[PDB]
Amino acid sequence: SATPHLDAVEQTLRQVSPGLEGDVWERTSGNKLDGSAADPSDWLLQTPGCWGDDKCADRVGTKRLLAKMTENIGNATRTVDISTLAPFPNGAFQDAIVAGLKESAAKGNKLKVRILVGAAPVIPSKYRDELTAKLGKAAENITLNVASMTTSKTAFSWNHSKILVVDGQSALTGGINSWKDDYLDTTHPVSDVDLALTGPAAGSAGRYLDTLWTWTCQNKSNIASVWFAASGNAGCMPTMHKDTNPKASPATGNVPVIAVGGLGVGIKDVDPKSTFRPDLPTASDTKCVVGLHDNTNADRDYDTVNPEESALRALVASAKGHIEISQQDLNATCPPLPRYDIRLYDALAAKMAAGVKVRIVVSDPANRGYSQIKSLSEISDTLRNRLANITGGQQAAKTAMCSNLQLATFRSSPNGKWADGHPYAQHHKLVSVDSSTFYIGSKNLYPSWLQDFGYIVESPEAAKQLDAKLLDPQWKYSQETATVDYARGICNA
Ligand SMILES: *P(O)(O)(O)OC[C@@H](COC(=O)CCC)OC(=O)CCC
Repeated sequence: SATPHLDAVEQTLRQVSPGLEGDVWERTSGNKLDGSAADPSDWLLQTPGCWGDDKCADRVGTKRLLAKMTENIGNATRTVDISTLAPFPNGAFQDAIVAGLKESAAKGNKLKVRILVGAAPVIPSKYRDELTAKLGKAAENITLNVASMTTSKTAFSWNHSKILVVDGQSALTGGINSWKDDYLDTTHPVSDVDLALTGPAAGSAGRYLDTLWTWTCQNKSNIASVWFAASGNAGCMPTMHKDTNPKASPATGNVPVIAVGGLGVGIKDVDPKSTFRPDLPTASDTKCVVGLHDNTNADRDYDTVNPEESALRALVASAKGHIEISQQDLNATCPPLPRYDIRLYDALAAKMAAGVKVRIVVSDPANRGYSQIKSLSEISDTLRNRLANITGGQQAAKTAMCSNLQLATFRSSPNGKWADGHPYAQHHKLVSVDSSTFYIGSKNLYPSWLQDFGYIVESPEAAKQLDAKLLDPQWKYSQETATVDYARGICNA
């Protein structure tokens, strides 16, 4: 096959969540990574994009991100569909949205617009009002829905997806919250990444948002769950995408993609079509407390409505050669979450045991918002213990780990910290395998029970672009913090 990695992932998803195929996950063909003619890699919307400079003077990544948001929105003829994590977009993120809506309205277009945020159980009516004011005359052309939502207080579940879909044709998604203080007006900007694509896979994002809004609209009268606000006398629009855009978006290229999300907890309890029978592993050091119900490691029905967890574990399991992971964290704070995803660590262990190389770059523990560990040993100890189950013991585990692991914290320049003295915060949710297939989205690899979304793309060209523009510069600067680095014989773990 031309797509051995997506083929494997797809086969897993059809066993895990068959009743969600089309809505919460979907394989499509005919997509394009949406880069410029001058710089074809600039579909990769990294931020800040200031490699080598501890002052972050020339933020070529931020500039391109904000420009691309406005470009895509400004090309709208029918719909604009946005999700993110609260707070609502502010600063130049909000400026970019407003500029795009005005651009589209001046071209004579009448738009439907949804903006959904997940929140701890902010104020939609105020954001609607702020936006309507800033739109000016353009607001005459726009039907707006704005909502904040919480799906489960006790499982800590709410939207965490960060999506911008225009006309079902273009989509930007990734880890980037639209938070000016963390990303923009700061001399220690968070490092993160979105991608830009067009094609049928953008339609997949639209159908995922219809799923979230269908729940949101159904619960709009429940005060503990949803705060909703619309323009004019407009109603809640649960199926804006299905109602307004083609069931299949137009093809724009030849890139194959799996779109995959999750429903968290409190939307749907199980996929009743699923006959998934997982082999669930055991461990004594993930569930820190006996009271905790562990959805990540011990709830079959949870997996069936959260295909993304399985998709990420299958993407790791597909690797023949090498895996690069860039995350805020691999481990979560317990309670209320378990410390780690056993199956994911077991998948990484299986790969190292077979000589497949694994690089994990996480955020510096000095950030502990943007870190949940005290030391890289909380990751290496765990990988070692899981390797021990399949290599015959602790010594042979340590050897397999030291021979096949790169483990480090993130820097973007020679300096251990930004020049203002703040540690580098990293927030990517990135996995790449074999210079071939990669995930960019909102789903963290640490235990998390939220609504999330992302794309798995099988395109060696784009993955090599990803290498050049992001992973290579990352490892250039980050390798100096490594506790384990097989490429240099370092093994301080
Ligand atoms: P993400 O990867 O930073 O954008 O968020 C995951 C993170 C924070 O979620 C929140 O909602 C923080 C409150 C606004 O992890 C959690 O889910 C912890 C929840 C407090």
